[PDB]
Amino acid sequence: MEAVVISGRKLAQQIKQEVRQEVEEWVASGNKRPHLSVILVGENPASHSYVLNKTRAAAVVGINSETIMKPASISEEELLNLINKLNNDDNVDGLLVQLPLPEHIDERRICNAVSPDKDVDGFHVINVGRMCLDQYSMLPATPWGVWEIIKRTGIPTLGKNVVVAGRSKNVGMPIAMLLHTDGAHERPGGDATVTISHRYTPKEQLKKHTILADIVISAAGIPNLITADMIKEGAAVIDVGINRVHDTAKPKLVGDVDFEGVRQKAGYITPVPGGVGPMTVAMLMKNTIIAAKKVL
Amino acid sequence: MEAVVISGRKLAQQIKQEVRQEVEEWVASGNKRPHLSVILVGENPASHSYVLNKTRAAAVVGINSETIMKPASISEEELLNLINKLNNDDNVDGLLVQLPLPEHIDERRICNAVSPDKDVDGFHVINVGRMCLDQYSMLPATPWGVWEIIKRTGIPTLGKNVVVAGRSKNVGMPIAMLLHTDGAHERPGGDATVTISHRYTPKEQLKKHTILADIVISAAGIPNLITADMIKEGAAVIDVGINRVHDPKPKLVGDVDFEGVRQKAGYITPVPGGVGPMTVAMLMKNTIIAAKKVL
Ligand SMILES: NC(=O)c1ccc[n+]([C@@H]2O[C@H](COP(=O)([O-])OP(=O)(O)OC[C@H]3O[C@@H](n4cnc5c(N)ncnc54)[C@H](O)[C@@H]3O)[C@@H](O)[C@H]2O)c1
Ligand SMILES: NC(=O)c1ccc[n+]([C@@H]2O[C@H](COP(=O)([O-])OP(=O)(O)OC[C@H]3O[C@@H](n4cnc5c(N)ncnc54)[C@H](O)[C@@H]3O)[C@@H](O)[C@H]2O)c1
Ligand SMILES: NC1=NC(=O)C(NC(=O)Nc2ccc(C(=O)N[C@@H](CCc3nnn[nH]3)C(=O)O)nc2)C(N)=N1
Ligand SMILES: NC1=NC(=O)[C@@H](NC(=O)Nc2ccc(C(=O)N[C@@H](CCc3nnn[nH]3)C(=O)O)nc2)C(N)=N1
Repeated sequence: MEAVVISGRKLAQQIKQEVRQEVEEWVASGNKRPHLSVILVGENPASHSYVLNKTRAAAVVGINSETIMKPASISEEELLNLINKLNNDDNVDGLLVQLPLPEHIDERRICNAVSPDKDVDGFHVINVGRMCLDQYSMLPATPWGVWEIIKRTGIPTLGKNVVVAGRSKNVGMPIAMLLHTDGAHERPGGDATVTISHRYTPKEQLKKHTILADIVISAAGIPNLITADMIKEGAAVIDVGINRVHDTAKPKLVGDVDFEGVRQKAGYITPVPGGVGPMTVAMLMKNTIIAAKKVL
Repeated sequence: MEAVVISGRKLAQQIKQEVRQEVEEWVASGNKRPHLSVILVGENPASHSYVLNKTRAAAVVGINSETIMKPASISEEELLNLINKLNNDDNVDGLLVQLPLPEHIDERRICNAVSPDKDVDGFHVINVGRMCLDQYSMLPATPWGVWEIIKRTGIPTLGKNVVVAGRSKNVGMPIAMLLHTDGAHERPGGDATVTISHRYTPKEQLKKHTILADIVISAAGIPNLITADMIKEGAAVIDVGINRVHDPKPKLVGDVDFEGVRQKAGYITPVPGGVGPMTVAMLMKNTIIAAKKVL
């Protein structure tokens, strides 16, 4: 028993090639080349890196892009004015605001200002609602990337035990929603039995649910939250965390999972970096071509 | 140990008393008396009784009501024009369409046709999204009733293990949403550790999670789903089911083996008289919220 390491990087690169073919055919049919606009506020270094990866991926798949960078001191009204400009620009197919934003800007007001037709993050209240009702919607990139990892790997979900650690509205909540819901609904779900945990779940209780799990998805942002004692043998372990830590001098990226210990016990495991992160970027490229195609 | 049998009838009475004081103050300050309209389609006997309980409760808390009964042969179009007229009648503060609807009518189109400011059921896609984002919203009556039973009985949720059986969009899902979410958010949650189960959860796996639970909430519509062996001693067991069965004559039971589980649990809700009356009571609360226009 040693875990298969699922390369999120490799799977993402493949999906990007699928999107490239689709974009290139869309353009060859006489359509406007798709354009993604990303708004970046302030100087969070994680945000700058993730956004650079989004724009590199857009170039790879033939989508035009711009990153618009504003100071953290921008007002909410100034950001709204920019959004309304880009909502009215017929060259822009996809529009997203990188999170998190400064405290003085209301994130949900910003997310709801993006025209739902251009809402490639799936964060507008109508996309959130439709998703929670298992209707067709623009799915958020990270949750859909987690789903794609599980399904493209052929890891089964129907009747299975799943634990999600984390309940954030952009990651943990939608993963739990996708995994537990009906396969027969308009937007199929995974028909798993899902346990959601969070900052007030006691360690010992997390463990008692993880030990029954066929799939553990950690989305908490806590190094070594998940260790091999907490995992049953042959389980799939998906690490959504991206934690900036220091070593052994260097700054470095680790996940929520003790990768070395857990790879001895799990059947499957994703690494950090190169796991869920690149899949987030690929699923965004998928949403952008879907948005440009005005099919939803 | 013998479980405390929580009385849904008594808790509902306290909530309705609160709504009557709030309504009477509101009107005494010179405001329009609240008005609830209910649309009832067809002849489902449960739907009729439930709507009659809602309009009786409205009258005793000072809320005006009308029930508009339409035949099952109604078209989706005819239903939509009735909703539109009610959305544009400024006397109407609250509007709901009793479910289930006939098979030729798309329930989702109907729920989204009610104006969100009159959507006392909380079933419009905007209320569902807001709720799932922990924002201020009209909470659905049955899920909010489950919350109030737990909170007013003083059963703790923060850090506790909860299992919900059922994943329906109007009942099981919102209950799981209220119970797991953050106590500090705009619309507070219970901060519990929540497992959701459904028709593809094997019985064995259900038991392995319920056996760990401090609170088991059953919303599946299946007699004797929850039996004493499935429950941790001292646990709260909340029974949302309302099933019609046969007795040594016709009878109503929940999802819980009441006689059995009552010995094991620390708290249990009966059926009838548990969650049902709370469903009615929380609708009265949403109706006064709608009339005040605070959202
Ligand atoms: N593509 C990717 O791989 C990707 C994308 C975005 C964010 N992230 C990473 O994922 C994490 C989650 O995303 P977010 O930005 O929504 O986070 P967030 O800051 O909103 O909070 C994450 C969650 O962690 C939970 N938590 C804290 N302690 C816990 C414990 N002991 N057990 C279980 N849960 C606990 C909190 O209750 C909260 O829901 C981040 O911290 C970041 O490291 C990864
Ligand atoms: N105030 C109240 O007490 C109130 C309000 C509404 C409905 N109800 C009752 O609840 C019943 C069902 O309501 P609903 O909205 O859940 O209807 P529904 O049929 O849409 O949902 C039933 C749910 O039960 C699940 N289920 C089926 N078998 C299961 C199993 N073995 N284990 C776990 N879950 C299982 C299904 O996956 C589904 O999500 C109704 O028949 C009604 O009697 C009560
Ligand atoms: N739009 C909409 N919104 C909803 O909210 C809906 N749900 C709903 O109305 N539920 C509900 C409302 C009331 C009662 C109730 O009074 N229960 C009593 C009597 C039991 C009884 N059985 N037969 N006669 N009486 C008890 O349990 O004690 N129970 C359930 C729905 N179906 N549609
Ligand atoms: N509006 C909005 N939408 C979103 O989707 C959001 N989430 C998001 O962008 N997530 C994300 C995007 C990209 C990557 C990524 O490229 N990961 C690499 C490591 C890269 C790296 N290099 N140095 N530090 N990190 C890896 O994991 O291998 N990781 C996460 C969000 N915050 N806001």
